[PDB]
Amino acid sequence: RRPARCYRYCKNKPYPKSRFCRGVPDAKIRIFDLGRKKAKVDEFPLCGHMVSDEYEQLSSEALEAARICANKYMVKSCGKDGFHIRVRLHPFHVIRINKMLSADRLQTGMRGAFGKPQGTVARVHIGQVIMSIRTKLQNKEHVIEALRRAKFKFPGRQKIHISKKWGFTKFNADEFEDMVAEKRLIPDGCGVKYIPNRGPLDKWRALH
Amino acid sequence: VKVVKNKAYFKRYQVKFRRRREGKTDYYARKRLVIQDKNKYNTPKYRMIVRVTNRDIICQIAYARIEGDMIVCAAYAHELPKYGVKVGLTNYAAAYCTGLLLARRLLNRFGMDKIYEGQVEVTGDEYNVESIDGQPGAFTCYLDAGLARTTTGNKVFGALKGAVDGGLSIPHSTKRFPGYDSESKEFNAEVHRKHIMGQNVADYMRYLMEEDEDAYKKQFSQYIKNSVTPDMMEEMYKKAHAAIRENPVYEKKPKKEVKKKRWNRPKMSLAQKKDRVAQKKASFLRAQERAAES
Amino acid sequence: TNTKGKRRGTRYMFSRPFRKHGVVPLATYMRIYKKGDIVDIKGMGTVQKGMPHKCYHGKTGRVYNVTQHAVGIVVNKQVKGKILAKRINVRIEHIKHSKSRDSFLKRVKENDQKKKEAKEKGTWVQLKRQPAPPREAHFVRTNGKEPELLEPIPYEF
Amino acid sequence: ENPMRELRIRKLCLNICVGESGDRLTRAAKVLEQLTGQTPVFSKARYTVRSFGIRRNEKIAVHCTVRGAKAEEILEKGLKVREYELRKNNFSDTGNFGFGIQEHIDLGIKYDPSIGIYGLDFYVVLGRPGFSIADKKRRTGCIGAKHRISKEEAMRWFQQKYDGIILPG
Amino acid sequence: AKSKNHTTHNQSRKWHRNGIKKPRSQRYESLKGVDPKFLRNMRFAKKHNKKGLKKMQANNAKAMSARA
RNA sequence: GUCUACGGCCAUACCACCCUGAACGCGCCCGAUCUCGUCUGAUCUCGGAAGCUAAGCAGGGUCGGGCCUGGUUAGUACUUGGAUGGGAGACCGCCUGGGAAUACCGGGUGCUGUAGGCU
RNA sequence: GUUUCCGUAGUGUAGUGGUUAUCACGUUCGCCUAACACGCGAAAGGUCCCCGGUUCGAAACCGGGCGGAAACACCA
RNA sequence: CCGUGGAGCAGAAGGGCAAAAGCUCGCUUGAUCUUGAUUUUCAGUACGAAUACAGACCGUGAAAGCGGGGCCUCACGAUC
RNA sequence: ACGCAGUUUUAUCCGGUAAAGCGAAUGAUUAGAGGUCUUGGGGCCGAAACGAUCUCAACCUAUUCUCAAACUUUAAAUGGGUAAGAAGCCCGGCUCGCUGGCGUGGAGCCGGGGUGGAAUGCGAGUGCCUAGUGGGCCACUUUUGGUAAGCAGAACUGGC
Ligand SMILES: [Mg+2]
Ligand SMILES: [Mg+2]
Ligand SMILES: [Mg+2]
Ligand SMILES: [Mg+2]
Ligand SMILES: [Mg+2]
Ligand SMILES: [Mg+2]
Ligand SMILES: [Mg+2]
Ligand SMILES: [Mg+2]
Ligand SMILES: [Mg+2]
Ligand SMILES: [Mg+2]
Ligand SMILES: [Mg+2]
Ligand SMILES: [Mg+2]
Ligand SMILES: [Mg+2]
Ligand SMILES: [Mg+2]
Ligand SMILES: [Mg+2]
Ligand SMILES: [Mg+2]
Ligand SMILES: [Mg+2]
Ligand SMILES: [Mg+2]
Ligand SMILES: [Mg+2]
Ligand SMILES: [Mg+2]
Ligand SMILES: [Mg+2]
Ligand SMILES: [Mg+2]
Repeated sequence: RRPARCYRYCKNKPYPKSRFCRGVPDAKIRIFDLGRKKAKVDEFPLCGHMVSDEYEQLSSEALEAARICANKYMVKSCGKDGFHIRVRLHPFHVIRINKMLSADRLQTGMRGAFGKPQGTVARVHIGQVIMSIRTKLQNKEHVIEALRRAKFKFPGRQKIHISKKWGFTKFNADEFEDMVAEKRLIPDGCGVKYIPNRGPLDKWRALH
Repeated sequence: VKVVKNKAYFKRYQVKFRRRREGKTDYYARKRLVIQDKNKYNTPKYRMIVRVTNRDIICQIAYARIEGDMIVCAAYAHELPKYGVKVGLTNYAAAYCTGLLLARRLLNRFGMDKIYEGQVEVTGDEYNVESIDGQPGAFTCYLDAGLARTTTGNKVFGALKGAVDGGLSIPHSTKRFPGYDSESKEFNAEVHRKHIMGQNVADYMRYLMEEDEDAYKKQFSQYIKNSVTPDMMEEMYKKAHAAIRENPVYEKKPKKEVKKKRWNRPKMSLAQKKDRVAQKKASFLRAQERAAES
Repeated sequence: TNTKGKRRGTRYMFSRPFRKHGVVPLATYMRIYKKGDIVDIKGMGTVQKGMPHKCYHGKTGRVYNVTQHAVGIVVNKQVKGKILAKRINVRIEHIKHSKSRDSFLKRVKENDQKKKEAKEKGTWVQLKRQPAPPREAHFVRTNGKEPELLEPIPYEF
Repeated sequence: ENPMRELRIRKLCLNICVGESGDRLTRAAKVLEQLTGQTPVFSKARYTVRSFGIRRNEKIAVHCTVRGAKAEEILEKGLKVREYELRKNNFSDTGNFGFGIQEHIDLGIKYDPSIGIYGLDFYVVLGRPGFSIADKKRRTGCIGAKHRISKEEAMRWFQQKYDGIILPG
Repeated sequence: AKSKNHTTHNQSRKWHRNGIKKPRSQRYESLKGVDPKFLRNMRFAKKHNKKGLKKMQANNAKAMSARA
């Protein structure tokens, strides 16, 4: 386990786990949702998300420790099934290690220069969302404090933003309450199906 | 619930071709039939297109340009009662007859009638058309089979033999004409002449008259509705070939106009389509208001 | 050290693009390739018998020889020393015309027509292609409405 | 009220899948010759088993296709053996049905002791006038939705002709 | 004792030191490399032009000079 | 206003389902004695013409799926050239120029050449 | 660390020149014996290291890991 | 019945291919002899490989045409 | 007057990188919902019963999260080739053993008529002989290996 000071801002092309890598071990994170996974859309109105500022690489172990800290503060503040946290970020870039000393100069110079896979990190663009927590209206400050506790644990500088959208959907919270009732949006689990008007008439007849 | 039938199949479906989806071309043989070698730069390559359809055969000569295909001459089977062959429009005799009419009409269009008489006395031999020095050269055309399987006895070869005896210098072999034996490699010109004149179906009409008069009246009906007897068929095609070779000029039809026209239904407009949708919306809302209460 | 074989960089270049696979169209063949025709080179993936090279894709040359079912084109290829006129034999499926010479012949025909009109009527024509001139002292119109005032917007994430 | 859209017998398939090649397979071909009056045609691999001793490219099955009045006669013999009692899962969704029989001497064959008892598959497809479009070489067109033969059409045809019983159990 | 392997630096400048040249001068293009059947056309056409062009072209030039 | 034969552009013209088709034509169909090739006249060939538009086919329709085109995305993401611009870096801002795409929305869905025939 | 080789019933192995579960010891049952050793006849016992790709078909051909066995690791 | 390439084309991949370059069947050795040109690597030298021609003798096909090895990218060798 | 250009414009073709996308093919990958053919774990109606009920399993449908140097429908900026005339147009005629329905096509040859045919800059073309060189380095930018290096290796331009 090498420090995160030597694996930082992007200096290589993305090298994913594929047909040509074949040697990367398992990532640290395996799951990506921690809260009420079966939460409906009208249950938790708002969401606060965590916006990066530096074009950096976040490691999977950092994502692990941050989601554990955020989950722990959420279950100590609003308890189980009072929140829904989703790590938006998924690690795919495989960093490499060129290890030596396997106190001698008589084993290997820079002869075999290409390295073996060490672990998985995640290339993060400027403005790309790290995490997103949807909660009730009364849990506004708790999401702020949870992502603030994750802020001290991610490297680099990043900000927090309470979204204008209604949860994880791409539609506005101002338009949601006035527009899901009349015509368009129908809830489908935790996601929302948006229907256009360019359908067959059997869909409109199945509605109403 | 089972299959993933058609999701992006329509979006990645490379359509083949208009004529291939209609099923009228192949293009793997058309790319070799049509395209002239480029040491000529303008010389058209003439193709006799012989298409057999139910009730009618079509014999044409065409070449190609970048805009489409240019047809110089064309002869049909429904024009044979103008030459004498009233009934039997798709027999091998009509194939030979349409090929002869096509060749005579092409040579009448080109003015090469007095020269290149061809094979007047129909014998069924291997009469290759030779060119004469000091005179305009022979017409070099090539066959088109289309999608028909060219086994021995196909009447596209009968139209070929009609064009060759009319005087079109088309290269051909004698091992796909009817009457060619398969085991013995020799060719039977008497059987080929018999099959041109149509004496085999004369023998089959004799067979039906001597075996089953009920079948002889069930099929072959229009024959005895006007008149068909085998000696008059043997004289009938013999006079029809002479009528073609004496008058191939193809008189046409006037066809001014008949100024009365409504058969097909035109399209409806965008506003009409949208108002159909609006009437459907209003009628469904009216039904949901009315029938749920009543 | 790149193992410079034939077509070692042609994963995308000699490929039929999208929704255009299958048999070759016949209007590619049915073209008039005389001598002096300024023609382009664009390689094909269907016909493998006449690929020019990976270096001559997209270039433009002059026809010197025509055969049964190919053509001969002289192409200026740039090498380390200096550009060279090279004599290539390319089949017909890989070749289309160039319309720049056709536009120049259209301009020559228009200039001959204007010169005929000039000799007829004594009218000066200015048949030289002058480039895009500076804008003249034209006169704008602002009737009916005042000009709309634009201001930059505040920053919102 | 129904212009020339008649549910007629298109063909009748006859199949015997012998577990080996040689004497029993040749005698099964002899049985199909005794039914049809014409020679059968053999089958082969695209599988290699190793559970009972056959290999790739061996004569596993014999089969034949009978069309016309002979097909109607052999269909009558098969429904006479089964006594006109099919089952509801015999009819396929494409309008075709098969049933199969054992004890081939029930078809009207004098039992030779050297041949033995071979079972025989009977598979019938239903045809309408206008099904040669999907088989002719020139213009292979589709059939259509209102013209294709379905499950209900096939079972109502079998209720109408030959006086059959569905046995829905 | 490892050395620098390969580069193309300071190469285009050496190319443009002497002014990269089009061949730029081919009037009456070179005739070799053309179809021998077309050569059997053209050479026999040229030598029978040398033989039998005299009197018809001479009288035609006299006719067009008299009409011009 | 159409169709047939050969086509050019290759989905504005493919796929699913439902209606319409007067007259030539296309077809389904009607049988193996010759030419023919098959286990099977099912496919391919041979002389038909008793019915039929049920199918192909040709039109129209689906708040149809796809395809083409136009707005939006967006003067955004990118980007030639420049600075003794900012910042520890990460990168970002400015001058001069060029400028894309998915979502979202709207419209169309064949055009024609040659030869021939129907109203 | 590098280069070769191996992994198969509880144990040591054979077997690919692709399409088996092979031998020997051990266990259980029964016999000979008064009873044991010895001997006999059967039976059970296999993830052919684990996970993937090639094909009609893999343990076999190949790859990534796992655990081992040999050889080298020298001059300053 | 659905089935636009999701199979196959000798092998490592890329490209390409559907009345096909794929599978099956029937005949055949054009995988023949010979002089030049051109492309590739390149110094515009050679070998190797390839392309379009030309002249004989042929194969197939009804003919159009196709074929002087393998659908293309490699699978090979100077003086004496 | 001809000609030339590390330049631009006007047209004309070429590409598949940045970007973007994967509710689009290939490859990965997250979560919830709806549907019911399927075999497999449970208890429940109960002599057993695809006679019937709930859930998990898997599949399908419509969504949704995140990517791809060896993925891609789309597709830049930058860049590459070509043309911008008198060596070019147009007319009339001879030759051909090439080709061929045709004085058909195509090449060659002869004669005649009209140069004011994008911007800016510049006087060009060509022959011979030969030294030195064949150890490089640095910088803005685009980049490969490496944690990084005043490290090693590439591209354009400039400099030592
Ligand atoms: Mg063919
Ligand atoms: Mg060096
Ligand atoms: Mg017979
Ligand atoms: Mg026969
Ligand atoms: Mg029949
Ligand atoms: Mg119809
Ligand atoms: Mg109808
Ligand atoms: Mg339509
Ligand atoms: Mg639509
Ligand atoms: Mg900059
Ligand atoms: Mg089908
Ligand atoms: Mg491949
Ligand atoms: Mg491919
Ligand atoms: Mg073929
Ligand atoms: Mg030859
Ligand atoms: Mg590339
Ligand atoms: Mg990218
Ligand atoms: Mg010196
Ligand atoms: Mg030195
Ligand atoms: Mg360096
Ligand atoms: Mg150094
Ligand atoms: Mg200096």
